[PDB]
Amino acid sequence: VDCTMYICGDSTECSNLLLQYGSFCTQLNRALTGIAVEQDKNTQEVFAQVKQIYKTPPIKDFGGFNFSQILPDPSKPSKRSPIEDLLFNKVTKFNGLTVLPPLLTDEMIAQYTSALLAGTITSGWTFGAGPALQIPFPMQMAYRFNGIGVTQNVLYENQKLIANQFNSAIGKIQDSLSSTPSALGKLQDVVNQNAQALNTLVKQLSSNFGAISSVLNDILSRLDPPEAEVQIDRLITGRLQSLQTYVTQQLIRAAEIRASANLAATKMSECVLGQSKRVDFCGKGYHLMSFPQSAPHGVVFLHVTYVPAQEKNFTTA
Amino acid sequence: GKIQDSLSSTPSALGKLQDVVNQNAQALNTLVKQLSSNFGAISSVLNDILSRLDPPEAEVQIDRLITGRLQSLQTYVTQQLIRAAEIRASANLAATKMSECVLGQSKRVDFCGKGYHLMSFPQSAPHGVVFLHVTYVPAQEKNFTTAPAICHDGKAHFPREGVFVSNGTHWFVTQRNFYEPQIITTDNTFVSGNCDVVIGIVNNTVYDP
Amino acid sequence: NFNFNGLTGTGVLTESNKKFLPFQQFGRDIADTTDAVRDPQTLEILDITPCSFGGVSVITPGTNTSNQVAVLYQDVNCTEVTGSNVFQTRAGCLIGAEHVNNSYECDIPIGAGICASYQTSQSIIAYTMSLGAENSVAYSNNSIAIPTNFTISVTTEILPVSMTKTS
Ligand SMILES: *[C@@H]1O[C@H](CO)[C@@H](O[C@@H]2O[C@H](CO)[C@@H](O[C@@H]3O[C@H](CO)[C@@H](O)[C@H](O)[C@@H]3O)[C@H](O)[C@H]2NC(C)=O)[C@H](O)[C@H]1NC(C)=O
Ligand SMILES: *[C@@H]1O[C@H](CO)[C@@H](O[C@@H]2O[C@H](CO)[C@@H](O)[C@H](O)[C@H]2NC(C)=O)[C@H](O)[C@H]1NC(C)=O
Ligand SMILES: *[C@@H]1O[C@H](CO)[C@@H](O[C@@H]2O[C@H](CO)[C@@H](O)[C@H](O)[C@H]2NC(C)=O)[C@H](O)[C@H]1NC(C)=O
Ligand SMILES: *[C@@H]1O[C@H](CO)[C@@H](O[C@@H]2O[C@H](CO)[C@@H](O)[C@H](O)[C@H]2NC(C)=O)[C@H](O)[C@H]1NC(C)=O
Ligand SMILES: *[C@@H]1O[C@H](CO)[C@@H](O[C@@H]2O[C@H](CO)[C@@H](O)[C@H](O)[C@H]2NC(C)=O)[C@H](O)[C@H]1NC(C)=O
Ligand SMILES: *[C@@H]1O[C@H](CO)[C@@H](O[C@@H]2O[C@H](CO)[C@@H](O)[C@H](O)[C@H]2NC(C)=O)[C@H](O)[C@H]1NC(C)=O
Ligand SMILES: *[C@@H]1O[C@H](CO)[C@@H](O)[C@H](O)[C@H]1NC(C)=O
Ligand SMILES: *[C@@H]1O[C@H](CO)[C@@H](O)[C@H](O)[C@H]1NC(C)=O
Ligand SMILES: *[C@@H]1O[C@H](CO)[C@@H](O)[C@H](O)[C@H]1NC(C)=O
Repeated sequence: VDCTMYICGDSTECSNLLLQYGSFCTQLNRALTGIAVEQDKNTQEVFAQVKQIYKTPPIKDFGGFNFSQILPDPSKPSKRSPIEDLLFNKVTKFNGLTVLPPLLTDEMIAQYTSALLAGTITSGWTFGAGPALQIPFPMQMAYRFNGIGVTQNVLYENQKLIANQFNSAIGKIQDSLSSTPSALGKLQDVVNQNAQALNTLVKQLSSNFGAISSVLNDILSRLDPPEAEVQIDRLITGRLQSLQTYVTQQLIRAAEIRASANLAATKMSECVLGQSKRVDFCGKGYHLMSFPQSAPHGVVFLHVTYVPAQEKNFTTA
Repeated sequence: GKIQDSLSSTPSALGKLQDVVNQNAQALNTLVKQLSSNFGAISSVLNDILSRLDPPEAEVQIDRLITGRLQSLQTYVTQQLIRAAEIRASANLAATKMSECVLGQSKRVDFCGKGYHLMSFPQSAPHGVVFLHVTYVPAQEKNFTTAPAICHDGKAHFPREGVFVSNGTHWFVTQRNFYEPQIITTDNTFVSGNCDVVIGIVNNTVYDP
Repeated sequence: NFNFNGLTGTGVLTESNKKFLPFQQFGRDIADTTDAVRDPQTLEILDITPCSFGGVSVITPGTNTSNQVAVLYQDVNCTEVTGSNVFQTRAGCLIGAEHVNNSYECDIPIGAGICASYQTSQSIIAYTMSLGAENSVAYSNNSIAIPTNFTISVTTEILPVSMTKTS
């Protein structure tokens, strides 16, 4: 947000006064520029974890596992998966405000997401060291099972059940997100907070801050020029205070958003591109696998874990 | 040695720390330059406002300068507090990496870089820390035949170590990470369940060593 | 610079797709900014598009290589800014650079998937971001890739620890 436009509408009398405040305003522009730069870094740290773009093969020979609801749909304008369509469908001037696009867009995020999903499905943890290796899906599970202290024999005895349980859980999440949009509230809050911060500046702009008039053309025609200048300084201070408040809030929020982006980036590496032993890190249960989704200014993950079915009583020593 | 050559010819490689010192220098330069501002007042110079205007007016002009300077100082402090939170978070991560990759061997994924973690070495730096994180990366990804199990006597044999592989004539067990095959033997397998339990199971010889 | 029945602002005023009661005269945006007027004499609804603004982003080569500079004007069409080398990007109006249909890596970011760099007979070129090379990995459920031999790579990582102790 540029003071020249926000405060004066490019008019000369208040502009000359703004020039006297000087760097007092240009420091606001530097803070906001710095935040915008960090916002592209956050998106890249969270999604650009693939050094190459990996793709799901034409034939999904994955041992009975349905990844079709997480992988992108080739027929759409934007290559979003069925679950991404739900995430995007449900989560949503001459006042100095300029808003710039991200470098990394929903379509390009979706391309990184496709590589991340293809990676976890066909390479798993080998994606973490050099070019990814090719592993049969059931073999990938053998490694994922041995990695949690459960012998691979277990998955083979239950492979039909594991595939059915997996496929069901992903489908139930999609039904849940569709009927309960509030489920995605953690991201809806981000977009709402930034909209509110901007709405706050626009409404405060109309305030006189105790001055004779908040309208510049009016104060200049209403009062003899030397008094109008005083009333203009009162408006300038009030508007600069609104802008400094905005910038401070955006800087504090930038720290909070960066911390969330760092955690999200961590979860992708820990549960999607490898198999972490951190306790309850990506959810309760034994970690098995995880799949990222793109989202409007955020990331959504489906973290897949195991939970015991029945706790039977045995004698021990 | 290659890292040292890189840092020498490409100083921008250390930009993450150069930015810290630049930001603090800028914050101070910002206060000094704003100090000369009149903030719309008659004069930014104190001796001048006092000799220029009758004292009771000079006091008003002084309050205008005081408010403007206090606003510059509060802005500075706020920026330093927000940055202090960011720097502390970086310091906490750096401290974590030292413990995780230098004074122990962490299993965190890609935590100190891509590859298998082997070792790490800290370096001091002007208001920061630099680490050389040493990892392994596979040299050549060769294609082998595989199976989740092989069977013998009608029962399924699983590896107790690594993965079951084949060259087209015999079955071997390698490590999960590298192709260093052992002939499959009874002594290094787990047996449980019928051959038919495992999807993709191969009928083959398990050797007695 | 418009003035309709005493209400003012600066912008481009074109036919609106809004409807209104015979009663009403002006439309309003947040904090009562006018976003539509009806003409006082002509019974048409006119949409006020704020007059275009944005920053000016200059694409600079290393100066240790060349003096070839292109300029990106944010949030504006190449109908309002131009020059001979004029191309429209999603981020803004780009003048002095040429466009290429192929995708490549990203050295100098424009926005919305568009990023510039320098290529040869050198010029300033805007490219589609590739997001990296593709890896056409073959796949089957009965084969596995297992590596032979390994090498050591060392990552240099720089982290902030402290600031100047100012008071
Ligand atoms: C204010 O006065 C203007 C005159 O400058 C009025 O515009 C005039 O409106 C009449 C009635 O519609 C027009 O007569 C007819 O117009 C239609 C279409 O324009 C035409 O097909 C017919 O042959 C006939 O001429 C007249 O042309 C039009 N004049 C102009 C210059 O547009 C206007 O209606 C008045 N506004 C109000 C709110 O009273
Ligand atoms: C696995 O995915 C395939 C995709 O072809 C599913 O087939 C269709 O899935 C959609 C949505 O997942 C359903 O609306 C259709 O009824 C399915 N059948 C068709 C088009 O014939 C398949 O059902 C999935 N397998 C599962 C979930 O076990
Ligand atoms: C292990 O748990 C799974 C899921 O709770 C059971 O699999 C179900 O078996 C019932 C039999 O009544 C079938 O109707 C369902 O279709 C199965 N569900 C799935 C997802 O496969 C299984 O019975 C349990 N096994 C044991 C030994 O208790
Ligand atoms: C697969 O590896 C086995 C190793 O067990 C090979 O069998 C050996 O073949 C070599 C010569 O090629 C002989 O010297 C050994 O006596 C054989 N060992 C056994 C246990 O028979 C086998 O030839 C390899 N197959 C292929 C296609 O390379
Ligand atoms: C081993 O598997 C790799 C998987 O990356 C193969 O690489 C691809 O293989 C297909 C068909 O085998 C080729 O059409 C592609 O051009 C290969 N892609 C890349 C990026 O190399 C590799 O060819 C396989 N090696 C052997 C000897 O079969
Ligand atoms: C996955 O492995 C299975 C065996 O468990 C393969 O299934 C059969 O493979 C043989 C030889 O490869 C073929 O002659 C049969 O036609 C296959 N049957 C079916 C139903 O496909 C299967 O080919 C393997 N999948 C891939 C992609 O290699
Ligand atoms: C492998 O052994 C199993 C025993 O369960 C048998 O069912 C199957 O027919 C055998 N396969 C071959 C190729 O002999
Ligand atoms: C301006 O460029 C935009 C690109 O978003 C395009 O949609 C629009 O048609 C252009 N307008 C004109 C007048 O060229
Ligand atoms: C790029 O695509 C446009 C639109 O199809 C086409 O007119 C132009 O010839 C293409 N340029 C190159 C270098 O392929």
